[PDB]
Amino acid sequence: NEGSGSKRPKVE
Amino acid sequence: QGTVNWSVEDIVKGINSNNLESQLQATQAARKLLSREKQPPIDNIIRAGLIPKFVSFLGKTDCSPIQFESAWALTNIASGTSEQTKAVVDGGAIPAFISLLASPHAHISEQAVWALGNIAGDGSAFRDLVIKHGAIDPLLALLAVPDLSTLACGYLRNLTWTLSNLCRNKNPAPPLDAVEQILPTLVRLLHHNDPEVLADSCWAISYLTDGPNERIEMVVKKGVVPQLVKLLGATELPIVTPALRAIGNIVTGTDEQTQKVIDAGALAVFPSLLTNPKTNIQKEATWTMSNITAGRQDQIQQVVNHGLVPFLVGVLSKADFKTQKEAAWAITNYTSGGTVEQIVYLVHCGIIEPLMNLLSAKDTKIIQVILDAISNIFQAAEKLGETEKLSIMIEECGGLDKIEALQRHENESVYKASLNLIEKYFS
Repeated sequence: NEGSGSKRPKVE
Repeated sequence: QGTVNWSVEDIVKGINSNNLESQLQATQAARKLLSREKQPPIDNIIRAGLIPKFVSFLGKTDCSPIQFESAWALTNIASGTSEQTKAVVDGGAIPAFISLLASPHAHISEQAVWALGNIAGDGSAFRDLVIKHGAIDPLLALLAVPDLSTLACGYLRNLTWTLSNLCRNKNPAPPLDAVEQILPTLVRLLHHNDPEVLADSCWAISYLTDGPNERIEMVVKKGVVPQLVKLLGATELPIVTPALRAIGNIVTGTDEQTQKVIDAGALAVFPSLLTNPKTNIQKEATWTMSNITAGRQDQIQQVVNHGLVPFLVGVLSKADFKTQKEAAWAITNYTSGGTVEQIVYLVHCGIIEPLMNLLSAKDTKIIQVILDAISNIFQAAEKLGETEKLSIMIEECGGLDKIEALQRHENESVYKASLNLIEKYFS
């Protein structure tokens, strides 16, 4: 388990 | 589809037609560009002047699919470097996203929640700016249902993640009133049964418990501690890790705040955290133990009754180095605030040999800590005249050698304290 993304892209 | 692998100039060309459907085709093409695995041409899209255009498609209520594709494209641009997120913010995207929170289409409002996440996640400036434009009410309104289970769960995972970014980052921390406003909803998501919602809730609560004590107080007074402790129990490491981090923050506060966590049952989970096969959990559990050992005698006493001293001896004896460092601290703290009985007990559990072993690390700071660990213990052996018995064991297991050699070390505190000890107990 690990950090939460700061930012994410909705991916293909 | 006819919107796969277009060129930027094509996208520009369609976006500048004055034909709402061609605009839509080209926006969908941009979105698919921006969703591809290897290296989407964010900068070109930015340089082409696309952002103001996308942003103003957000406002076309009459044309929901273009709302959505522009949302998504802007999302993915905002997912880049700060510089790329500034471009999106600079196009006016924030109020326009806040308006889409009201969309009657769940897939669009979800994309706006998500975009605002990426913006707030850049940093406290953008976070505080999302807050100033009004985002929190309409976000919270999305979760105002009698039972969270009825919401799609992708949807709920998004809002939770976004909310938790409004809690995140630190110079400065998020505004008190925003925190008060969000908290009841955190408390509720923290009881929901989706693992991802739970991980993200705990992360929020950890972000809020990393500061001064009034901040911790705000969280403690909501009564989430019991629930944190239960999550600390969780089988999924992605939940345990943030739960453990929030427990850890909380015991950096006052004794009374630390006690809520003791009261809550926390110490029963430690045998297992301090022997966890994830190195990081073991480190943080040890760190947490060290702030519990810096509390009251009767708190040290609970660490004793729970049988945790052997687990510190354990961790001092074999764990990775940074975890041993934190263990050292747990020991030094225990030895400062402990009664004599307690410090005796720590010695009977076998603390001396692995403490000495560490004396030969290249880390200059661990050595200082170990040094008055010993010192404090010698201290307590004086109050029962036992310095002989003590000096012997230190002698017996290589203690004295490493110690004496310490004097020949470059430090203000190191050589002082080592020479001191030797002159005081080993002459």
